[PDB]
Amino acid sequence: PVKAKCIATLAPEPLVEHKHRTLILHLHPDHPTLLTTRSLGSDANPTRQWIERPTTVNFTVTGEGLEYTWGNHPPKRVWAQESGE
Amino acid sequence: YEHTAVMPNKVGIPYKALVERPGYAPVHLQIQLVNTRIIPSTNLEYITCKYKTKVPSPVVKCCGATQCTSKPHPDYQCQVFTGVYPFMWGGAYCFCDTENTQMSEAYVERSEECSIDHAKAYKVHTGTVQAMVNITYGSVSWRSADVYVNGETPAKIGDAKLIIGPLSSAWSPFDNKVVVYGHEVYNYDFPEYGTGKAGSFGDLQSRTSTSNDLYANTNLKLQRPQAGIVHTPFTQAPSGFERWKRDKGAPLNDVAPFGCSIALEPLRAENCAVGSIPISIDIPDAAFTRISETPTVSDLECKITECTYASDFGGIATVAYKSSKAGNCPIHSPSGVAVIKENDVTLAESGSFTFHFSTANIHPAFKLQVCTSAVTCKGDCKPPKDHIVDYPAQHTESFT
Amino acid sequence: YEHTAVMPNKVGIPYKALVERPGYAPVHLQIQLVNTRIIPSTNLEYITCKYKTKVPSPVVKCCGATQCTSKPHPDYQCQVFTGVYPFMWGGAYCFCDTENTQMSEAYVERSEECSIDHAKAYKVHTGTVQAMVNITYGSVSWRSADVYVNGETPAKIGDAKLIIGPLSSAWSPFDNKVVVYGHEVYNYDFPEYGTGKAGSFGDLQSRTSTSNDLYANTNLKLQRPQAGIVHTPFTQAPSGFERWKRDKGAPLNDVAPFGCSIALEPLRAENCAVGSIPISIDIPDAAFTRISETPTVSDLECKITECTYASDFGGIATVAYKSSKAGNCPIHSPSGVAVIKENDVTLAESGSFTFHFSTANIHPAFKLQVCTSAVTCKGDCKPPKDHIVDYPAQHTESFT
Repeated sequence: PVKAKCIATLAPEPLVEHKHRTLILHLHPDHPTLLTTRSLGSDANPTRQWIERPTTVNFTVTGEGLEYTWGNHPPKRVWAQESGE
Repeated sequence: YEHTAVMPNKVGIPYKALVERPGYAPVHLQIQLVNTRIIPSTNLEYITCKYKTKVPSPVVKCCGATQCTSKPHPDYQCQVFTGVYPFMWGGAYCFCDTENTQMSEAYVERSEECSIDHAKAYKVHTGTVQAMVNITYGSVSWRSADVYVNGETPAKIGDAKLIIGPLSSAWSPFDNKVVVYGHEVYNYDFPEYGTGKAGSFGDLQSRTSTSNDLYANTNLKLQRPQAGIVHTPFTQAPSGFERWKRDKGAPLNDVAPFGCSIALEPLRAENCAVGSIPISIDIPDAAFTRISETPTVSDLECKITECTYASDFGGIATVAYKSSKAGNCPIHSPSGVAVIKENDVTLAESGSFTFHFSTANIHPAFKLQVCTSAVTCKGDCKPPKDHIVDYPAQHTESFT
Repeated sequence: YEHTAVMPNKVGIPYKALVERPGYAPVHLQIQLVNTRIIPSTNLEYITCKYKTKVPSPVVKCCGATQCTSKPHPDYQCQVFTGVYPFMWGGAYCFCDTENTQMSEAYVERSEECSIDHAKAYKVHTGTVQAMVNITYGSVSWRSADVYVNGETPAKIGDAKLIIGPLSSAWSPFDNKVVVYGHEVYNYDFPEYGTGKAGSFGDLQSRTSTSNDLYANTNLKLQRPQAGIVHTPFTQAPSGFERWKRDKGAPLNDVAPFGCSIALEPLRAENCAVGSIPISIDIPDAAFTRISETPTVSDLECKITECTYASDFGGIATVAYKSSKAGNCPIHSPSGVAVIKENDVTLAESGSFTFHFSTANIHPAFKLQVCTSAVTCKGDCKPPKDHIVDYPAQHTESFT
């Protein structure tokens, strides 16, 4: 057994949607995709869920940031400061 | 002029402080902590992996017993058995019918995947954090050097000597006990070398890959082969490395706090944005410009024109520059309210040049130090609309 | 029957507890913590050693200057000098008289002794203590196994499974910061890598022996050679490794508390007698003798005959054994007042056999459990005369 880099997986890109300190994400994979995040406060408040059924989800993003992992697609990151004026 | 500065630990954004040396012209900083890779002190305690019941081929004495001995193989399970009639290619071959004896033996051994696909425990201490700090300094305009955090280490790469930390935010996102797998790192209370219950994680526990000795609590129990046929019932828990790959927990690069990323590399935890770092630099005095050569800018005026109450450098402000000479003029807001994109502004003889910035207070009353000339750029700002992209440049939220 | 037992940490003496399993015959222990080697968690911070001013041979330009540059050698001291007339084997050789230039350069380098004769700093954490515990168990009569202290580790060497500690006496005799030298270990607040003042300890500070980089604050100051002759005045502090060998402090194996010895070996601190260890064993049930096979000894009598109020097993006591069968009978005083040399006594049909012991109370009222038969061996003891030899077997001093 060797450390080959398999030609490997990739899940379709997400639909990013803005709200006030909140990411609505209409999402639509090919296969069951383990999504997960890390609210970068010292309060981690992570989430995990395999997604195979297309699902609009939500994420209470904080002031300092959140990150977002659409499958083995690379991890995203997001500034959600205010939007409530 | 050894410019001490408390400094927030946050990776992807410069920290353009200002050198207020009494006597010569000030110089801006641009300190971008491009990385916060950690590399705690650790110890390889034991690799684990899934077993392989690589059965040695059983003995079959045809008429009478064959006592087994406890060979020193890891988890060497061996049990004599009688009452067989072993069908092997010619029907049976041993002519007795109860004195037909069969001695099954099986030991546990590292898989071939153990070398390569293997979890890996650690006792993790704190160690010492690092960074490839870029400073596009002053007029030097470049140094991208790897540094430490311990508050007496310089790194004379470029021309400047810089001392960092120790940081106050000692949260090692790694716990004391950690399991590691390929790239997914698990802050797991692995039981220990030498103990792991069969089926549970660490049923196989080898010190390293080379280590011929190990601990194999697999509950390997041989049973007698059936109805006078040659084979080896090995009844065994599939590994706690088999599970731990599909009934596991989530990775620390997906559950950590305070903003870290991970690698199976020196076991760093990159970019952990938390707390502050007391950083202090000894600039090369040659890089200074004497005060009598930069234009004096006073008798000026500053005002916002479209302040954006935001993260991206949306805040702007014209400045009625009132110079004496003409040239460059480093700039900074000594108040942390306003973070400015421009370190330096060019000046003709008393012109005007807008800069960009970002704030967090509706009424930004921040001083601006245009190369030894302070000014309040008071005003009012507007909220944006479009907030779903990576991390800010503002990082200055307070009471507003 | 998993015989939990709090147990004093003290090295060179057995601890002959007694297994009171309800149902079968009891069995004695003999737990001798032959070693208490510690091996804390540590980090090699920097080797130091005495420098060697391995001068590179100076330049001598005969008519005009030779500007020096700051080469990256450790503590690369270099200073141009003029005004020479260098006598070299033919009188002088450079025909000028003031334009004769001499550029002296000297850097610091690890001695050849640095590889071998070298102090060695450490940041020392707590780690995990060990022992080669002999138990000449029961009738097993032997196992000499290396164990741990962490209170879930077994070590199935022999036949018994034994769990030790964690000890309550967390005094690491090592301090946080330690210097180490050959065998003499110094719990010294070494200044740090990268900082050590010249002359003071750690004037040379190399990470390891291989490490070409280092920190050499030696205050190496070159002076001009005298009266037109070739040589290199290097004015320098002899090392803080030179001192630290004759104005040092004393070694931790000569100044530690609570009874430790030391080695430049895994950095253990052997035999640290302090506090107690909550030890618990799972005996092999096969080693038990069932209760209906050992003689019942009751209707007996015990009395001292010459009790020695002492450390060596000077206390003795006949016992009017009143047996049923004839054979062996393990013995122990469940009270810690009396420590007994004999684990087991042979018995004919209701004979008498003296044993040896040691106590600390003038009136030793200690129970004696002769294989499920208790008895008070009350009496009175005598002080000895001859107290200058190694350590006791009594270790039971209390209010008397």
